[PDB]
Amino acid sequence: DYFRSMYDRYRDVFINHINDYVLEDDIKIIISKYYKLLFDYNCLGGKNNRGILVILIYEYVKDINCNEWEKVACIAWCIEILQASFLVADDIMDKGETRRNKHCWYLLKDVEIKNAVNDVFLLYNAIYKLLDVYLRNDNCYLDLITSFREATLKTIVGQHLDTNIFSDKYSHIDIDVKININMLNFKVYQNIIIHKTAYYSFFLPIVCGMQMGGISLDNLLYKKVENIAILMGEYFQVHDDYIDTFSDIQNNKLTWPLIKAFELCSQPEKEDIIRNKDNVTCIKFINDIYEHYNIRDHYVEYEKKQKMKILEAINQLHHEGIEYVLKYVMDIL
Amino acid sequence: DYFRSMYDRYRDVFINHINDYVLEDDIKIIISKYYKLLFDYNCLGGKNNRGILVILIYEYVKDINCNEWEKVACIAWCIEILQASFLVADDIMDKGETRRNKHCWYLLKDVEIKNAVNDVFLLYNAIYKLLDVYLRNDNCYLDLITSFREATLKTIVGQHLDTNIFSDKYSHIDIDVKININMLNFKVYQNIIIHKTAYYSFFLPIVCGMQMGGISLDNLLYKKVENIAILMGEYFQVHDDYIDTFSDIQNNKLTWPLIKAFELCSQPEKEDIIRNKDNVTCIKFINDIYEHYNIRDHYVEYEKKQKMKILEAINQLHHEGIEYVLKYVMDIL
Ligand SMILES: Cn1c(=O)c2cc(C(=O)NCCCN3CCCCCC3)sc2c2ccccc21
Ligand SMILES: Cn1c(=O)c2cc(C(=O)NCCCN3CCCCCC3)sc2c2ccccc21
Repeated sequence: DYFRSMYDRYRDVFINHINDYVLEDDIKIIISKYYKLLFDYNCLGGKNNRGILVILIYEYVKDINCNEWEKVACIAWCIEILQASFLVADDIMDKGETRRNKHCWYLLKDVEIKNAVNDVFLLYNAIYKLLDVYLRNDNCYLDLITSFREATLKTIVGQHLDTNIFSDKYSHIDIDVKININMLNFKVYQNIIIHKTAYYSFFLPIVCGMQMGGISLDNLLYKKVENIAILMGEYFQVHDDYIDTFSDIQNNKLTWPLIKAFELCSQPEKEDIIRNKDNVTCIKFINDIYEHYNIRDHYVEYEKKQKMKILEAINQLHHEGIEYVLKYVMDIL
Repeated sequence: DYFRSMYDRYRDVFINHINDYVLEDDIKIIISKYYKLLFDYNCLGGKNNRGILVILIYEYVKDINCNEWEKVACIAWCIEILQASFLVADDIMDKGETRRNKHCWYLLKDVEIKNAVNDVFLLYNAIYKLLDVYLRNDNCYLDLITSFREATLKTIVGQHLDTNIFSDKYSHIDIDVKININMLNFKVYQNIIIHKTAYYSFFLPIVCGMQMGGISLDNLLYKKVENIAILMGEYFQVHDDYIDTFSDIQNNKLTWPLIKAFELCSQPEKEDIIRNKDNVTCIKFINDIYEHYNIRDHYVEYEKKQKMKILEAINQLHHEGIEYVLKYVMDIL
């Protein structure tokens, strides 16, 4: 897995493109420092699951030469940069404090929101910059860039839903230039997760690996895989929420524990949940409500069932390497 | 000029793509309302100079059929959406209040910064979505998307410079995770303007028009034009600053009046300028300093000289239609 070592080779390259700009040497030095810091800060320290998935899938769908490895590692790090851009955007939107156990990029003294927005856009453009640099001549250049386009669009729509579903505008169907009860249900939650997480996290890396491996687009796999991605997305996102509840409640996010507590709890407890926001007492009240009906074991049951369904789908893929890769990913948990 | 009427045909199309997503009808209705509002709010009300430039240049480099008009209007509105995304990003970054004589998109009750970031990214992706929808089969699809890539990258770098040049980090050349005197000069100002404004505002539309007209990329025009764009950018950006000073001072932006006042004023007045921020008294002090040395007439002299140089470059283009279009643009002022 010679993936991390390639990082510099790509990052520097992008900065080199900015170095070639018509600027004075001093400005060049300062911007190179700043953008190197940005990349090393927001694209490092994570598990890099997406890029590793890309690499594994490409290897298993294929004895691979150096140019292929370079292209694949570029794609993996491009997806990692997409993750970083989404992560910084979410830190800005959700008013988060710590990401990867360090201060959010927009919270730094030298980087306010003003810099954070511009930097997220820089990262998003750098993705396609590197893709153009390394894969324009490859037969799947348009397929890859359009896969990134669609994954980003669906993630953006999912983030919008995750942010604004309980807002006043989403209630009662015009806009004027609080929990919405009808909005909390498993169908809306599935929509939010699938668009928000499933595609960019799972579908996009798998599709990139398959396309680089030589699988034709019209192959039926690209739909089966999609379904699997959806399921996996669902699975992991629920897991994520399970980790959060053990600041979704603070930001009034529609979460799996909320929906299941609402389903299980009585009407007075539904009213109590509705009444409970940036206040510790309300958060602990909702945590106690969750712990009363023991939603933490319902998550275990859901994990079992969803993993069963995912494995059933994987066995229906009928492709040895991709099946092994996805089974390994699920075994990671 | 059948440009505005096409707007809906493109906007709806993009929303239709989002409608095709796997969502419930209610969520579909709400998101369609919200994104239609976003597009109609941030992409309408302006002069639409960039798109009109695209259309005029394409027409003059060419008796044009319907598919060509559709593609060209799509490109023009894509550049307008790029303008809107940059405009909303700048409103977020500079903490502005009114844009196009109405509340900034991020200031609305139903749209905070959280929604504004996601919406700017949505608009940026919608640009390439429409480009793919309308021009993927055209021979210049990659050229156009890469032109957009580079224009956006240079605009992002220019915005970063315009925002952070006077910051502490830019002084003395590492980052720790006030006016910088050495930074204010005509060379740094030229860099900031050229990257920030010249390319996306002028070079990008001209290049799109020429490429759609059938001009080969390796033609020498694509460099002469670049120079002209630079000059024009410079010109107009200075004009823009002249309009602002008649909130650049509030946000501590490096502006043409600041540099020229520093050049003309004595050392005590340089210290006074440095000492003067979100305070009315300081702003009026700097305005009085500007009005003392009458920088408002130095702007007139600069306008004359820069227009002369731009016209000299245009006469050196040696292309009738593009020369006429650029002369008309300069006559707009
Ligand atoms: C391949 N692989 C993965 O792809 C994946 C994804 C995961 C996740 O929890 N994602 C939620 C993040 C929500 N963001 C949405 C974007 C918009 C804003 C940011 C917020 S865990 C995970 C994983 C775990 C172990 C092994 C492999 C894995
Ligand atoms: C074709 N045409 C133009 O292209 C143009 C551009 C103009 C301008 O003042 N731009 C500054 C805007 C700075 N933004 C930078 C992006 C990053 C953040 C936003 C801030 S005026 C103008 C113009 C005027 C009359 C006729 C034609 C024209």
